[PDB]
Amino acid sequence: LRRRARLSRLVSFSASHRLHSPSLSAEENLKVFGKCNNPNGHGHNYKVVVTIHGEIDPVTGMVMNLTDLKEYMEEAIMKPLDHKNLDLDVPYFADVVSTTENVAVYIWENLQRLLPVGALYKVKVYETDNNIVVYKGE
Amino acid sequence: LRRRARLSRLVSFSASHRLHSPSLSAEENLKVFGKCNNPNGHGHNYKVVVTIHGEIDPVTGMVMNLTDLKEYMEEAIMKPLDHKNLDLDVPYFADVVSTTENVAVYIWENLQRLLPVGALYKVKVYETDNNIVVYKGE
Amino acid sequence: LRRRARLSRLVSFSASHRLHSPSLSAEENLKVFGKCNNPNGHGHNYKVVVTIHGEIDPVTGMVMNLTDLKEYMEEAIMKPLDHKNLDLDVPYFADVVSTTENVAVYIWENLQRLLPVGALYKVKVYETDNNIVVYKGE
Amino acid sequence: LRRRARLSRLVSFSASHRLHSPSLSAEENLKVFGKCNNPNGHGHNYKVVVTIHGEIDPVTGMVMNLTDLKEYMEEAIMKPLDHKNLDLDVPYFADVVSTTENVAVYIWENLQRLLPVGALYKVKVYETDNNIVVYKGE
Amino acid sequence: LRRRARLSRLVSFSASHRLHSPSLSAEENLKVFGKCNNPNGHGHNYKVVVTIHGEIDPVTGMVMNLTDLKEYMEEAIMKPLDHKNLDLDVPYFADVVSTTENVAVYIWENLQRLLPVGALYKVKVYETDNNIVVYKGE
Amino acid sequence: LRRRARLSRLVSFSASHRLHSPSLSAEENLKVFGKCNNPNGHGHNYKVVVTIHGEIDPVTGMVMNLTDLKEYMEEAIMKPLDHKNLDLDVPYFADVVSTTENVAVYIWENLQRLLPVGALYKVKVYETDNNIVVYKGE
Ligand SMILES: [Zn+2]
Ligand SMILES: [Zn+2]
Ligand SMILES: [Zn+2]
Ligand SMILES: [Zn+2]
Ligand SMILES: [Zn+2]
Ligand SMILES: [Zn+2]
Repeated sequence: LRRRARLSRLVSFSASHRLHSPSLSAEENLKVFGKCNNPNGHGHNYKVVVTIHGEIDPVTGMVMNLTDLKEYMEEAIMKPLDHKNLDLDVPYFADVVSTTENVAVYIWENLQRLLPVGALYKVKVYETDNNIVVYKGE
Repeated sequence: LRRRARLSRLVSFSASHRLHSPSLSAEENLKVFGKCNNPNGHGHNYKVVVTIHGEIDPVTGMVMNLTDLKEYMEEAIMKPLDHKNLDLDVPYFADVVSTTENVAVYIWENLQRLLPVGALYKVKVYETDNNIVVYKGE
Repeated sequence: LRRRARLSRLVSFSASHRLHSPSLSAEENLKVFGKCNNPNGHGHNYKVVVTIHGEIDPVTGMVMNLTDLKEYMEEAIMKPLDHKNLDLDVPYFADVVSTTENVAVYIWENLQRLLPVGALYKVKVYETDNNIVVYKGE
Repeated sequence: LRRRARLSRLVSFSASHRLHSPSLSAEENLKVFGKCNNPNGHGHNYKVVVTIHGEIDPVTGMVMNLTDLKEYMEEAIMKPLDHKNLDLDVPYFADVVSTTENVAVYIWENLQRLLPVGALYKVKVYETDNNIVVYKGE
Repeated sequence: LRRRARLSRLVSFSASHRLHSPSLSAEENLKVFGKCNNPNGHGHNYKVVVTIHGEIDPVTGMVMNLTDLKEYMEEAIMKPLDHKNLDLDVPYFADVVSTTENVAVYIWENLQRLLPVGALYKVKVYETDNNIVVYKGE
Repeated sequence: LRRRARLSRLVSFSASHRLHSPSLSAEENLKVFGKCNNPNGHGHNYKVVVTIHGEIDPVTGMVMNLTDLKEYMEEAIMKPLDHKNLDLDVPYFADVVSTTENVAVYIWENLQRLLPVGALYKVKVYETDNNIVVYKGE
């Protein structure tokens, strides 16, 4: 039997957003979201850690080739999200509140489509150094 | 079914302490604890990461409102622990050795009383950048 | 029943290496490993986090004594790995590709021999701030 | 703290149903469900194991008073399900195919409604001695 | 490495007991325990499944030699428990209510005493075919 | 998303074998295997529970079409194993001791070959009503 390990790669992207549910009154929104509801928005340098799991290849010594993982992350996170306004430049958030929880879910779905079956293990998103969301496909 | 995610918030506090079990001889104490047994104490800037888990709300997009989580952490960690001497200013450590393991347990119990049933998932305490304790209620 | 917690200690070491499987052609190697295949090698300041788990002792307040853990890590990581060339100075990598996955496995085995039965929980190795491998004995 | 254990109670109920999807043509239903699509139905003596988890109470030695668990199951399982025709007698299955999987889900939901938050651990349904479904709220 | 599997052995024993707490008045005991509080006791043919886990030995193909497992269970279960009156014949239950939960705990403890560190995985006790308790050392 | 559940199907097969290691002397084999080493063999009516896990399909209400699961098991279990002498009739056991543990492993492997990636969850093999092995791919 081959050994199994978890391989993680961290990436960063800068983006803008405003927390606001159109399904709530301007009064409720301001109450639920407060400062994050700033009409003109605000932004963050997000840090994303993507974890893959599998067998360590017996000849190559890798769970997955870093170049492949890099490329998957470029297409699934960097391309659609870097230097964008989440609520305005990405179709997905047209109906979904751009909380870090939903950013983590979005990234998970993107990667699921690109990655081999069962490779994805966890997506961790730091909206700030103190605000972190971990999504494991639950 | 709603999706479930883990929401973490990091906080910091400075405190003082001395590791010493009155249930041991001054000779044993010095042997078990060594430098941490310094009679006049020493101190640390502790970093605490508190993780909550639950469903991502369908309208709000949050596992829990950050303001509520912030407030819970203020009452359960900051208030009793920040700028205090653990063994002298907090009743709990009058009988318990103030190791990081017990600091993690203390914080867990405090939060359990304040948080909704089943929300708390993990308490991580960095006594130093190199010394970490994770308590999951086990 | 005693409470159980996870105790982690982080250590660092600098080492050199080159990724190259003798079981592949010079052409394949360069293709699989690319830059990491540099004939004269390259190097990293590796960060290793070792996690132990067990009961918090009722009198001492510790899952494990830090001095013992420190010493185990000195013998199992620092001694054989610090300021060494992985592929040339450590027997283990004479047949194994020195990927971070195999470095994590090596460290795990070393520690398993030194530690009490069932204490070891996880070995996390940062080859870089962005490249991390977690091995849990799977 | 207090030790935690799992308490299971087995219950059995008699019911009939017909596997049929209104989104599939008469021909697809036969092909997908075969004999289970028999127009007039068929039936089973379903066996259901409900597992609860919690701390063993220090004075009574119980995770849950069996009398309470029995009442819970009379309500969540026996009353709506026993000696009924699933597809016609229980509104839930009006728009849901009555597979063993959906019976398990239905039961899980009825139980979460009555039981203390966090108590329910698993629902196991034996449609026959050979076909079993386990639902754990995933 | 070597594959890991779980080995279970089922054993059965006959015993009597009475559910009664000396911390509850005669009236509370009746109310809490009902028929199980019958002054002269009642009994069960208890069925116990003991699960061990470990690596499949490469030469013998065994996780544990069944002969060793049988002896372990004769000692931990059959000798102290078979054909006994729980509350009167086993000192452990002198101060502990003999619920199925406590029988499982007792058995788990007796086994941890004899078995190799880390081997014991689960203890399942059927008091009746309908009342089951699973203890996993939590 | 879609709910996830586990589907199990039980199958039974008749077979004979002899526990014997060619790496052990005639005397060690008797000592290690006892009665199971009987030169002419012995046999069992093996019972096998195969557990699959996945999402409950939104239209059919199935985790897997039972017809597909039956065919899978006819192929992976019944055909190579039923009414056979394990050590002599199945090449796999030519060099592997036919313990229940190895039967479980063998079955797990045959199933992983046929089943969709990620579907197989557990293999449980009852050699007798008292000796059970569970393999989960570890
Ligand atoms: Zn924001
Ligand atoms: Zn200190
Ligand atoms: Zn490198
Ligand atoms: Zn049916
Ligand atoms: Zn009883
Ligand atoms: Zn046999």
